[PDB]
Formats: sequence, C-alpha cells, structure tokens
Amino acid sequence: KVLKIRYPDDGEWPGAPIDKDGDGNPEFYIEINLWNILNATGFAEMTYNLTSGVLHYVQQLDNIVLRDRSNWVHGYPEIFYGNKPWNANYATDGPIPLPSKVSNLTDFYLTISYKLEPKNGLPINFAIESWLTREAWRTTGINSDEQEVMIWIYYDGLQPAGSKVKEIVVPIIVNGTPVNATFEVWKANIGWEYVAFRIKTPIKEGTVTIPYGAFISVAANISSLPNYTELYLEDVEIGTEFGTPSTTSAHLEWWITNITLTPLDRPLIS
Ligand SMILES: OC[C@H]1O[C@@H](O[C@H]2[C@H](O)[C@@H](O)[C@H](O[C@@H]3[C@@H](O)[C@H](O[C@H]4[C@H](O)[C@@H](O)[C@H](O)O[C@@H]4CO)O[C@H](CO)[C@H]3O)O[C@@H]2CO)[C@H](O)[C@@H](O)[C@@H]1O
Ligand SMILES: [Ca+2]
Ligand SMILES: [Ca+2]
Repeated sequence: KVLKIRYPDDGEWPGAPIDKDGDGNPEFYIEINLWNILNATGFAEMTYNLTSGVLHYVQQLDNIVLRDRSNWVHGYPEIFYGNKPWNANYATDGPIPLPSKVSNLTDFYLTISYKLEPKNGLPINFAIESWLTREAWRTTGINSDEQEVMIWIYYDGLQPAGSKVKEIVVPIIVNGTPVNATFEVWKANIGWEYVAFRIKTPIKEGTVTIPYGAFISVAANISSLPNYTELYLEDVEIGTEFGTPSTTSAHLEWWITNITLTPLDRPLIS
C-alpha cells in the first residue's frame, strides 16, 4: 500500500514505478534524481501512498558537494509520465500516448494539486518539463538538434538558463478560477536547445491546470531547430529543482495529491 524510495539507502539513483493495477505498465514513475550531487549528509525520501493517493517528498541534506557547479542546481526530485530519455525508466499507463511525434499529438491539459515547503530560503522551482527527441524511444540522453521545454509554476531564487526572449499570455486555471497568466519565455543553447516558461506570479500551493500546447506551440515558434514537428514529445516530468552553487544545506518538503492529463480534441501545435 505504500511505495518508498530513499537516498542514499537505495543507491545513487533511487526511483520506482507507480503501478496501482500491478499490470507491468506504470501510471507514473518517481525519481529522487540528485543528479548534480556528488556527496551529502542526511537523506531524501519519496513516498507514495497508493491507498490514500498522496506523494510526499522529504529532504534533509547537508554537507552538499556538487558534481559540477556549472550545472547550478543540485537535483530534480520528480514524478513523470512517458519515457524519460536519460534512463530506462518509463510510465505509459495513461490517456496521452507519449512518446508521440508533436505533429500527431493531441493537445492536453495538465492539472496538478500540490503544496511546496522549501525551508530556510532554499532556492527552488516547481517545474514541469518535456524532452523532444529525434527518435521515438530515447534512453541514452539528448543531442544538440533536440529540445528541452520547461514550465515553472513556482520559483524562489532561481532564474532559467539563457536569455529572456519575451513574455506571453497563457490561460490557466488556478484554484478553480480560469485566469490569464503571464509567462516569461527564456531560451538557451546548453548542448541542446532549451526553452523555459517562467510564470510571473509564482504559485506555492493549490491546484493548477495548464494547456500544454500553448507552451509547445511557442517553443516550436521560437526554435532554431530544423523539422521541429518531427520531434517526439517523450514525457512530462514534474518536480522541484533546488539549490545553487552557494547552497550547502537543502531542506525541503512537498506533496502532490493529483496529476491529471486530459486529452482535447485539437492538435498540440497551433
Ligand atoms: O536510472 C538509473 C540510471 O541512471 C542513469 O543516470 C541518469 C539519471 O537516472 C537521470 O535522472 C539523469 O537525468 C538528469 C536530468 O533530470 C537533468 O535535467 C536537467 C536539465 O539538464 C537542465 O537543463 C534543466 O535546467 O534542469 C533539468 C532538471 O534538473 O539533466 C541531467 C543532464 O545534464 C541528467 O543527468 O540522467 C542521468 C544520466 O546523465 C545512470 O547513467 C545509469 O547508470 C543508471 O543505471
Ligand atoms: Ca499500470
Ligand atoms: Ca526512459
């Protein structure tokens, strides 16, 4: 009834599938993903109560030494749907067929109910991201003709990579009320093309619905990549990046009670 992963007990890369019907196809996949931490004291723990429906992340890390300061953040504990293209983990038991080529995909809403509690001014975000790859089922990383898209609905003390391009309006739902929100658009070349959308009014808790195609359509429009609509939307990842090169302790807790992807009857890109 309860799934738990823990760093450092489970190794360098704790992770597990959420497979509530035990059918061998996960609905979601969880990872602690401390990808830029070389060593730390303390622990990080992610639990998922299958019975009550709550994901709870608890982190108390100290003595943090990074693998590369130039990566800036320490890690990205997360839950995702689809095929994460950095490893052999995947979750495909859901209504949206990911991976699929962006030219063939439905638009969809993403709704998340959550609460964030970073401690002591820890720099964090709450970021949704997707990777867009040239092959359908990538498991060995990302190339320079591919894209990373993030959507930050909370942040404190972090800025996206690269340069600010523009601001856009995206209609979202916040705590049940539809509302025009503003997103900053940022773009970088970091070994692949990176496009980030950073809300101008961060939301530290509640229920938020976003239209995924509004973001992928702007990412397509501003891209420098050839043949963009041939790329595959591999996954949708939801997690909190945290830390800076100056951060040596990182205590954080969060909860997610619901993630829903709702297909629409319209193309992703418009
Ligand atoms: O699963 C076990 C296998 O793990 C392999 O290592 C993987 C690791 O699982 C995976 O989680 C890691 O992914 C990170 C990716 O989350 C991160 O994304 C960044 C992004 O680059 C950055 O631009 C944006 O700002 O933030 C994102 C979130 O913080 O990117 C880094 C690459 O820079 C990824 O490392 O990828 C690992 C491989 O690099 C082990 O290799 C394997 O042995 C093991 O069996
Ligand atoms: Ca399943
Ligand atoms: Ca994978």
